[PDB]
Amino acid sequence: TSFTRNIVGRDGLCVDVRNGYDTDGTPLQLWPCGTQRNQRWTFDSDDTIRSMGKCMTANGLNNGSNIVIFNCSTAAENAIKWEVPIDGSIINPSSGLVMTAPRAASRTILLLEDNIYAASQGWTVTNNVKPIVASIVGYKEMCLQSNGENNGVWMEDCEATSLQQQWALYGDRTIRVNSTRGLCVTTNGYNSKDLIIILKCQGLPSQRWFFNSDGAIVNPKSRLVMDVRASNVSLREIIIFPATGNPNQQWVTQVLP
Ligand SMILES: *[C@@H]1O[C@H](CO)[C@@H](O[C@@H]2O[C@H](CO)[C@@H](O[C@@H]3O[C@H](CO[C@H]4O[C@H](CO)[C@@H](O)[C@H](O)[C@@H]4O)[C@@H](O)[C@H](O[C@H]4O[C@H](CO)[C@@H](O)[C@H](O)[C@@H]4O)[C@@H]3O[C@@H]3OC[C@@H](O)[C@H](O)[C@H]3O)[C@H](O)[C@H]2NC(C)=O)[C@H](O[C@@H]2O[C@@H](C)[C@@H](O)[C@@H](O)[C@@H]2O)[C@H]1NC(C)=O
Ligand SMILES: *[C@@H]1O[C@H](CO)[C@@H](O[C@@H]2O[C@H](CO)[C@@H](O)[C@H](O)[C@H]2NC(C)=O)[C@H](O[C@@H]2O[C@@H](C)[C@@H](O)[C@@H](O)[C@@H]2O)[C@H]1NC(C)=O
Ligand SMILES: *[C@@H]1O[C@H](CO)[C@@H](O[C@@H]2O[C@H](CO)[C@@H](O)[C@H](O)[C@H]2NC(C)=O)[C@H](O)[C@H]1NC(C)=O
Ligand SMILES: *[C@@H]1O[C@H](CO)[C@@H](O)[C@H](O[C@@H]2O[C@@H](C)[C@@H](O)[C@@H](O)[C@@H]2O)[C@H]1NC(C)=O
Repeated sequence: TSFTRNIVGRDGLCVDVRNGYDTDGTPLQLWPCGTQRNQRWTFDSDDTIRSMGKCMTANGLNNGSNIVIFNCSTAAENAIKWEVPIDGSIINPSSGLVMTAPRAASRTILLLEDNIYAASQGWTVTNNVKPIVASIVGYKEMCLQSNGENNGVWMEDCEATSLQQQWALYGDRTIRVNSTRGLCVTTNGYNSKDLIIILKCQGLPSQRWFFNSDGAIVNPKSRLVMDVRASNVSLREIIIFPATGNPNQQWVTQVLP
């Protein structure tokens, strides 16, 4: 069984076989999303990921290796098999390494690296290649709000016209300021009680998030979750904290018109 999708990652750019060339060994790169065949990836039961009839292929199996296009039958079986874990990683199970966009720019070549749960290692397999713009509603049915670069995020009464309450949910599993998409919801550290702020997107593990099945927003590296500090909205502090199941750790996205 198979299905075809784009693969969206860092900065909303897509996995692209350079200029539609399919010569074995051509590096895969980031490029703005489109519908051309060199961004259309077919996922099959054999765990291959194919474009133009050739495979997404690990050029070697150690950290820092290139990912390239390659003839499926002549490439090593270990090099051409991939899985897609629920948290947005794309993993080569033979090596345990994960697909990585080591820099943000278009034309960045993609690498296989040790998983560090970086935003540079988050991907979304989808035909919708535009970020989803949403409100993020939490404790006391208030809305998460941005308050400028380098400042804390916090909760306020929802307002449909408030630009500061609008979030672009990018394919790399980042949560961006919708009006200023170079800025990311960022934990200022990986320890319990570290503050959530807005910082320039830099592909960091502190900028990667996962909306889990329990209503939590999880930072995969820390394992900790977004938390309205001390269940007190007047503190105007959102932190990471261990998952407790409490209402101050529950969030829902609401798509905006
Ligand atoms: C798993 O594989 C990963 C991908 O290869 C490894 O990550 C790389 O590790 C490289 C080091 O081995 C690292 O390269 C160096 O990066 C230095 C910093 O560059 C940044 O900052 C610069 C400003 O100061 C800026 O210009 C850059 O754009 C970067 O933002 C850089 O200074 C180093 O260059 C010095 O030394 C070289 C000599 O080798 C000089 O040529 C250079 O002028 C300068 O004097 C160096 O850059 C590399 O230089 C050689 C060139 O061929 C390379 O292309 C160039 O990158 C590189 O940044 C990262 N890449 C990524 C994606 O992170 C990873 O290594 C580890 O993790 C990194 C972050 C680092 O902490 C390493 O020490 C860790 O080992 C691998 N994992 C493991 C466990 O090995
Ligand atoms: C919830 O957050 C509020 C903002 O920090 C707290 O109010 C502040 O409490 C301070 C005590 O450390 C006190 O000096 C301040 O006067 C007060 N207000 C501001 C704007 O700083 C609040 O503290 C308690 O609850 C409210 C209802 C007030 O009665 C306070 O005086 C209480 O100490 C925080 N705590 C709770 C549990 O609500
Ligand atoms: C979120 O930000 C986006 C991107 O800036 C806004 O979408 C743009 O809006 C203008 C006016 O409608 C359009 O001309 C552009 O084509 C849009 N750009 C992109 C990149 O799609 C949008 O208004 C913002 N707010 C919401 C609720 O999405
Ligand atoms: C991968 O390499 C093998 C052997 O070196 C080629 O036979 C493949 O050729 C392709 O598949 C066969 C079925 C035939 O239709 C041929 O015309 C195709 O090009 C090659 N695979 C590709 C996609 O280049």
